[PDB]
Amino acid sequence: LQKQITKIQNFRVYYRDSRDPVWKGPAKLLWKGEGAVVIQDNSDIKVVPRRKAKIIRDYGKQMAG
Amino acid sequence: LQKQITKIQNFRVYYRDSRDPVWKGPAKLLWKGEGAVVIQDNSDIKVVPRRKAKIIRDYGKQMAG
Amino acid sequence: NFRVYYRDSRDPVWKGPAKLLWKGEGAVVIQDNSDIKVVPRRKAKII
Amino acid sequence: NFRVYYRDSRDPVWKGPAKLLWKGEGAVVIQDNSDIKVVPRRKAKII
Amino acid sequence: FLDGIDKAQEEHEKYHSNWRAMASDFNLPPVVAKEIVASCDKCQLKGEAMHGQVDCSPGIWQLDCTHLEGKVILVAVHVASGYIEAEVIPAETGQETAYFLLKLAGRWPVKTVHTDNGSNFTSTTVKAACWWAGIKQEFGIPYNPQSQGVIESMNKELKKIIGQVRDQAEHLKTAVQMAVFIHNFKRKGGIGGYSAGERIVDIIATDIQTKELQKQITKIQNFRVYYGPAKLLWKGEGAVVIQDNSDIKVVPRRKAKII
Amino acid sequence: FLDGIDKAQEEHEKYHSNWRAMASDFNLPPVVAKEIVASCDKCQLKGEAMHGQVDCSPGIWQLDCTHLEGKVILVAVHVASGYIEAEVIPAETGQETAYFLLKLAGRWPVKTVHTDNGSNFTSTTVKAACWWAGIKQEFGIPYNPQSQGVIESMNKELKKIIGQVRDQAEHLKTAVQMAVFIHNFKRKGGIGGYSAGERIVDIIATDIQTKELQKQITKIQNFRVYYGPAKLLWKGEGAVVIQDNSDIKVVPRRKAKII
Amino acid sequence: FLDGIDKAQEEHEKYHSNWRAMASDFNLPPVVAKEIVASCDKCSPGIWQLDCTHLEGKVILVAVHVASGYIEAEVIPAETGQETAYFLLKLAGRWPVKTVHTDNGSNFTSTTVKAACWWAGIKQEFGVIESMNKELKKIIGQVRDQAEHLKTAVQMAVFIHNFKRKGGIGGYSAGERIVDIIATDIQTKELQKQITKIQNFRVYYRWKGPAKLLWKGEGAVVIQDNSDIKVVPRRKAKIIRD
Amino acid sequence: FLDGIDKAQEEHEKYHSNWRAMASDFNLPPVVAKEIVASCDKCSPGIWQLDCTHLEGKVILVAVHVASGYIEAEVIPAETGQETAYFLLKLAGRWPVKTVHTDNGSNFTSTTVKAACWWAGIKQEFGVIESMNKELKKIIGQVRDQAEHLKTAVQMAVFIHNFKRKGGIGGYSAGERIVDIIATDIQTKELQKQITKIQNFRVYYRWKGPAKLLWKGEGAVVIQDNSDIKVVPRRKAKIIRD
DNA sequence: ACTGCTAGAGATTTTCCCG
DNA sequence: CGGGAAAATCTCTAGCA
DNA sequence: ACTGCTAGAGATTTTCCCG
DNA sequence: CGGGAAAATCTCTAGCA
Ligand SMILES: Nc1c(C(=O)NCc2ccc(F)cc2F)c(=O)n(O)c2ncc(CCCCCO)cc12
Ligand SMILES: Nc1c(C(=O)NCc2ccc(F)cc2F)c(=O)n(O)c2ncc(CCCCCO)cc12
Ligand SMILES: [Mg+2]
Ligand SMILES: [Mg+2]
Ligand SMILES: [Mg+2]
Ligand SMILES: [Mg+2]
Ligand SMILES: [Zn+2]
Ligand SMILES: [Zn+2]
Ligand SMILES: [Zn+2]
Ligand SMILES: [Zn+2]
Repeated sequence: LQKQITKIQNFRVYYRDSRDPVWKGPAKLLWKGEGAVVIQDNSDIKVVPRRKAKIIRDYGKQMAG
Repeated sequence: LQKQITKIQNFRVYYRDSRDPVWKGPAKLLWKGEGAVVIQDNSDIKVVPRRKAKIIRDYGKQMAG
Repeated sequence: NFRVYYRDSRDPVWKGPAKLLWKGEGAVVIQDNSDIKVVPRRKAKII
Repeated sequence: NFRVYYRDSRDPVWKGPAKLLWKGEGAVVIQDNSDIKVVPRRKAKII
Repeated sequence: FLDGIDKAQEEHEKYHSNWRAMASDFNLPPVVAKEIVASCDKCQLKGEAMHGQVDCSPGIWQLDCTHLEGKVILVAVHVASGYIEAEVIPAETGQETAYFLLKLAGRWPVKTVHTDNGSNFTSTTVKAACWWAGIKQEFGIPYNPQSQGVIESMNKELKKIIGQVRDQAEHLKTAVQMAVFIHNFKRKGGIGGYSAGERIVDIIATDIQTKELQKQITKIQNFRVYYGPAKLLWKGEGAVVIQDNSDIKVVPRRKAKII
Repeated sequence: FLDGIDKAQEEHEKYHSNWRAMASDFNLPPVVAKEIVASCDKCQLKGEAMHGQVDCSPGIWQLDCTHLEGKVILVAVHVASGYIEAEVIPAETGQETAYFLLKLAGRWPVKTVHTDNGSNFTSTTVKAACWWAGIKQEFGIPYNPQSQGVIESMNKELKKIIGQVRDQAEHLKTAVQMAVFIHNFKRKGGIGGYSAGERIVDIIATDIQTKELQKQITKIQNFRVYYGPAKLLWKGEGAVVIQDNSDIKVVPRRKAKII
Repeated sequence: FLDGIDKAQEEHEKYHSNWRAMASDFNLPPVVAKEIVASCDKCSPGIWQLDCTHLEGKVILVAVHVASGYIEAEVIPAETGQETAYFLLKLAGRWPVKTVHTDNGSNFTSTTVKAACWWAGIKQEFGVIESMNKELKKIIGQVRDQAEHLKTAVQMAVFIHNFKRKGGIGGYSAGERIVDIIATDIQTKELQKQITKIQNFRVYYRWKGPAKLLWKGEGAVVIQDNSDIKVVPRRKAKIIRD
Repeated sequence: FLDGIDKAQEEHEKYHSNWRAMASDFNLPPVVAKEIVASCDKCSPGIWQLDCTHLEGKVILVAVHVASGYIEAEVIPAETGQETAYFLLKLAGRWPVKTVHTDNGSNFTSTTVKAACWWAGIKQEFGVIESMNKELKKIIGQVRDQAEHLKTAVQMAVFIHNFKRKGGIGGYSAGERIVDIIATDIQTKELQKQITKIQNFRVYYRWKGPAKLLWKGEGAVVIQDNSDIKVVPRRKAKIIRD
């Protein structure tokens, strides 16, 4: 199980706040549901709506991660 | 003479830098020539072109100055 | 409760005031004389 | 020495390259085929 | 002071002066001046200074018809990625839009379509086509082009790319397909350093993989939480995310217990 | 690597891909990719991302003709203050513009006039009128409205104010004069908390007073400086401002001596 | 600050200078100097004058700022009420006019002029206009040939009389005189607003009885009590409203 | 990191797993796992297939992604070269096609198709298309009545065959299969770019002789020497180009 | 060799004012 | 010294053909 | 009940790389 | 540790009818 927890924690999330029109940095996807996404940015837990998060597995992961 | 030095140092100058499109705060007009204006903002001496400085004697000086 | 002035559709003239039915992040929905309209918040002043 | 591409007058098509005669803060003056033009720096790429 | 308010109203009904002028000419405090201005119907002429944020879910596209060289190009864009499809249609009518939308639904997994209130997209043909394909339609506010801020932007980009390859193709449709090729597979940038097509492939693959992993985890990790019994989502070394009756909250390890 | 550059050029001549795509598909460093892109004539399509700064001297005005309700309103604005004059003219011809400009030169001390390249302002009549009044003409770049960024802005404001008092006047010229009144004397704000008219009066009075004081001081304070013999401007408790052959510099007390 | 107040009031008791002089001499806040002036018992810029003048068969409106001599002329097609109201509204928008002193003519008492005066907040009344009118006609006669029509000639004469005829005491042109007078008026208005704002306050210092507030600096408070101006530290006096 | 390399290479010598498995098992950088795989001697997604099909008198182009089964059909007015080149350019813009394996027809060998293939960088060749074509015609025959024309019927059949017919091993539809295969291809391409970038380097460690660079982390450097993978601290090995 | 700006609306930071 | 209130400052958009 | 955005160009900040 | 080079990030404008 912990393997899949760590797997789903490998993806990256780019999000935006409610009045912040610039795309925030690549967070760490902790949980992804039907309408919201729980992420951790700079060791701060946030809950961003599904309609404000691009979830990519950056395939420039062949050097780090 | 020092009276007139202090007098010309009472006026206020609002200026702008070369790539800074917001009006800087009220400086202290130290010298005003034909093409340039020497001011002192936050105890830093600057030389701004004449075409970038509004020189007003703020008549809200009836409380301070 | 509230008042909302809006600029609806290619009409530079503003209009109002109108009741504020629901204010959402990005646009509001208001009711002006039994007319339910949706207006982006860039075109609506809320008091 | 330099090269300048510009968008002159209500013509969305760009043109160039053209020699850079004098670059001033706000706009440049350039020489394209013996034509001396003035162009705002928002409409001119300088290489 | 009260005579101040009276004279200030009697003057604003004539001049319509802003709150600073009434606060300076009648010695009113800024609160009363703003209250005087905000009660006049004619002096309310500028809305908010903000911008919204369009829907950028991994299953919503934006369509729009642009005009180039006297022809009509129907352009759709995957919002979350920027992968665009385009096709020169003979007329900006409902049938062509419905056909192109059914094509796009066959190719990529579209779940929502966001268009302006153009007759092409507002028709019963695109509606029947959306009802058949399980597509949810989402029209923008009338006469608010910024609501389609993605696709219109792509329009610009698309046109620009045509302006670079227009002389490499005899007709126009060939040039439009070449511009789609260039914008999807030969122009990197964006968020992940990807091109458009690589980014959309990554978006969709990650959506599928994350859905599968989260489904499995939720199937296994079953812990009731107390902090009312909500559902546990993620607990790591200093925080706990709970889901309390359709309201996701985040609490510290304190003020929370797990069963 | 060199084969990389060759293939990258052979591909960019077809696709016209940005520097990131060529740096990613052919393992080029960003410098060589940018050098490849910057050498293509078709891939140079977006200029700088900046904005200039219009002339805001205390002796330069900006004129422009706007259209409202089918009539022509000639509007001038003092750039350094925002005090606007406006007049409904019967036709957007040279004679009316020259007449209004001679009026404005009679009223306020204008020394420069900055207009667009409208025929009204480009004519020989406004030129003779400017030559008679000692006014220096300064046309903006053709088809660059932002170069008159002040007056056009005022246009908006002026029109808005008319939209508030248009029903308080029968004709239009009366409403335009009322809007000028409201914008000059009943709408405070700006830099010094002034209205427009108070701010222009302050600007001009301060210009005159500062010119007089600086003239007197320069007449009295005569100190040659050494740091080549320049002229001394101001020396206070840690700095010295010198004027070396039409080049104003600022030095510390060190590296400077006064005679 | 404390060294300046007694010096300034002693200087006024000596030879009764004006408050601007005291402010510019001892670096006093203008409110304190105004109060010192008002401490001795022994111790206008918006008065425009309009008129109509006939010349070459056309009528010109002439508006003279009485206190400065700055002039404003305009050729109007007919000596009616509508054109007079229009010109007066223009003049009210341009310069801070507060009172118009006309000549009880047939047009300056019309209902349209009265409306335009009630709108701009201009009071109406009913001999400097004659000399200035004769001077303006002299300048028109001088500079007529340099223009074709009459409107341009009148505007050129106005330009000459406003910015090219220096006289008086200091040799300042009419334009510099009017901008200086209006700057002085703005200074007076701002000082009056400050006084009116600070007037309805009250202070209790060191305790002591009531006192009227004069100036509230950073940590110092200048008050007046029994026609005597004092200064106190802030936390030693509490202020209230009234 | 040091604990994982020996474990992974011993596991490969045990039963020769793949490099993705080693990377996901011991948290190794994919380059190191690729090298470990290449350390044993004993140890495609862009191949599209086009064809033309006649139905109801109209011709449809069918393009099948061989490795996945994802289909793309389009009713074209005439089986000519121009329309084939247009459809192929569309397909090249949409999906990352790198090779097209046609049937040596009269249109797929035209000069216009050859030009469109040389532009998009598509190689040309000259049996899964038959079964997929029969399946697509079956679905068209099924869903024909739900549309009026034939274009809409063909597009609906494509939709059904791409996102509503799940089979195979894991029950994934054709669309999910093709997006997964293309994601795997992108991963392989990025890993190949990384290897090609790191390949022309050289390192000198602890001294010692030449060695090929494998990974350059923060303060650790993973190198290879004499078919043996080692790790060193950064300041103990200097890198150069070649 | 010449040039975006102005005002209001709301969010955010800094000052004031006693307790 | 320190919490609210209030003033001041920062951000930003519409419209200026 | 819904919503500006994208890419490039140049300035500015942060990281890298030996010495 | 610390100066340049280089990569990364911030700012911002045109155009999308
Ligand atoms: N007006 C349209 C625009 C447009 O205005 N572009 C200017 C613009 C400005 C700013 C910005 F950010 C983007 C942006 F495009 C557009 O782009 N599209 O695709 C339209 N498609 C269809 C209709 C018909 C509407 C029918 C009447 C409504 O019921 C209009 C439009
Ligand atoms: N086009 C003109 C604009 C204008 O474009 N406004 C849009 C606009 C956009 C942005 C912005 F910041 C301001 C802004 F106004 C204008 O305002 N004025 O006064 C003009 N006056 C005269 C001519 C005739 C030119 C003759 C041909 C050139 O030789 C054109 C214009
Ligand atoms: Mg549209
Ligand atoms: Mg559009
Ligand atoms: Mg114009
Ligand atoms: Mg204009
Ligand atoms: Zn109002
Ligand atoms: Zn190019
Ligand atoms: Zn006295
Ligand atoms: Zn092996």
